[PDB]
Amino acid sequence: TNSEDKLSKVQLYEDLCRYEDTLSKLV
Amino acid sequence: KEKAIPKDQRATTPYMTKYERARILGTRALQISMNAPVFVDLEGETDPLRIAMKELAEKKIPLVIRRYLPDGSFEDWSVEELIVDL
Amino acid sequence: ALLVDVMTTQGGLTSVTRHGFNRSNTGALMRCSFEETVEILFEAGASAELDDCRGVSENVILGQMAPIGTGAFDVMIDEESLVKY
Amino acid sequence: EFIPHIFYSLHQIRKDPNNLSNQLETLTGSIRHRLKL
Amino acid sequence: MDQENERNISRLWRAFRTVKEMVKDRGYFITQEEVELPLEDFKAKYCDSMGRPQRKMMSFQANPTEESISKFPDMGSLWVEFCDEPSVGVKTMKTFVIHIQEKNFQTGIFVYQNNITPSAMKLVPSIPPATIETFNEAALVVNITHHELVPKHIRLSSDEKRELLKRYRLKESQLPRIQRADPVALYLGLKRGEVVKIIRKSETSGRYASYRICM
Amino acid sequence: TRNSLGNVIQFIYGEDGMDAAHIEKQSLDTIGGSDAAFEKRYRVDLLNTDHTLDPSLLESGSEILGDLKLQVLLDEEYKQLVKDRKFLREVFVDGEANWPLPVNIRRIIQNAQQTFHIDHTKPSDLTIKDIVLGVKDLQENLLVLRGKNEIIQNAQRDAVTLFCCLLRSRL
Repeated sequence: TNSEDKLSKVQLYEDLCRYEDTLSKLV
Repeated sequence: KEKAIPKDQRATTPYMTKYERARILGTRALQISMNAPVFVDLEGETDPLRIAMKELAEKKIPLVIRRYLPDGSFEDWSVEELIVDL
Repeated sequence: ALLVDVMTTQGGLTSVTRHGFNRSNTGALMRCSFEETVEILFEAGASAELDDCRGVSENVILGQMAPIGTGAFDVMIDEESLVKY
Repeated sequence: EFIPHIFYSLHQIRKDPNNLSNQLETLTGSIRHRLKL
Repeated sequence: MDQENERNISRLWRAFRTVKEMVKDRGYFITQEEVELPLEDFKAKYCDSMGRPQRKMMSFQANPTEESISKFPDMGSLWVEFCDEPSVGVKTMKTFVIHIQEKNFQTGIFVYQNNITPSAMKLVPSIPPATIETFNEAALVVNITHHELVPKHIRLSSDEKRELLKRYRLKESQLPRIQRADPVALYLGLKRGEVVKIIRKSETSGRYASYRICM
Repeated sequence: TRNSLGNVIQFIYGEDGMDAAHIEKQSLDTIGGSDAAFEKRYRVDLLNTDHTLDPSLLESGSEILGDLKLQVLLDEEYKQLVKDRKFLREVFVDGEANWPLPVNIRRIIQNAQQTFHIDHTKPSDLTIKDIVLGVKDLQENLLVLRGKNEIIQNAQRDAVTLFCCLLRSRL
């Protein structure tokens, strides 16, 4: 359960997240 | 006791036929109508058949079906582990 | 397909009459049920024939529960689940 | 690999919007495929 | 060259080909070229200067393949012999029986033209464990197994019979049965108590496998 | 299927073990038609311009082209279809296509199209691997006989042969 918490801690996870969000907006 | 098949070597269908369903419902309705204890939370029902269906819905009927192979052996299946279509 | 398989299962053509089915190996009461009653009874007596009481007609004559559909299995009580409650 | 394919498809989007709607829809579907994987 | 001569020659050639097909189907080793021998070579070899068919030189011995021996270790060599006389006498049958016995052959095929005297066939079952089977010539012209309505039958070994009997949990008196005089049973040479499998087409499943026992 | 004495009349009821009221008329599309129509309808080739998939149909249509494993899978599928055509023409020598069988696949597909509001004007997100493996697994999960020795396996495959043929024909 703590694994996902650690993954969310590093910036590039948020980076892929809002990149996906931006392409969602574009599509 | 030689006839009984071990649980691992059971080769019959895991679904329950319409005949088995009708027999089970009839037996349970008779037992309920003869003042047997009810295993579910009765809510305003006064018909033994409907309470039998209700008990079947939560899979709480404590009965076992014995299936006879043609040679004479048999296979035992609990009502809890039989899949009933709806 | 079922009718044809029944008619030609003994290695030869068995007609649907007394000569084909009432001369088979089935139970005495089953065979005497139709069209040759008394003679079949006489022959069964003279040959000391044993009936097994498993067909539908033998369980209809004796007023019992034939193994037909709902009667093909037995209902038994499971003690483990009953105690578990 | 999805990174160079995303780059390239991005560039023929930004170079040729005058392509008919068929190409735009297909190419956007391709990018959605690459980011899905 | 009267027409009856070549008519009889052609029918005899047909019977020879059918007998070769039967021997091949019983599990023995027969080449495809020998089955498809054209009638010209047949006339060249098995006819004299006058065109009379020399049946006596057609007798031959066949041996089982590797596969048949593996499936049936008890299977042995077979001999087939033709008879020239219109009716088979007692002495001819005795000579054939003695020849088979001294060759120590497990089974033999004796093809006769028109009739056999009762005293001749008195000697048929007198040589155990050898088996003597007769085939009238007029009934071997056309191969029965090549019809459209005849499905394909296969013979089963003792192990396969036991495995089927256990798996279906049966006693041999409950399976469907097939007689001895049944033409396909004579073709395959099934004895008493042998199980034959049948493969058939079906509108509902494509292919279907049945079983029968020789009674 | 037996009788009171225990003698077997049929080794399976109906040769496929199906209820008589769960059977409807369906057409096998592989039997009929000329070889050209069959080739056009069922053959897909990722290396020849003649028989390629239009990239506007598949979402990943651009990248898949030129691959090697995909064409091997498609070749196996086409060989299976050819063998099915040969067998089906062996069985029904009259060449008729409509036979009774279980499950109306056409209505299931129509319900899938109606329920999900599928728009044909957009690319689909399917994968050739997924389609082939899914069809094969669904064939693997059709059961009438549940024995364990080889005899019951052969009997069960013989039972489900024709239905598997129709299922391959439609999907």
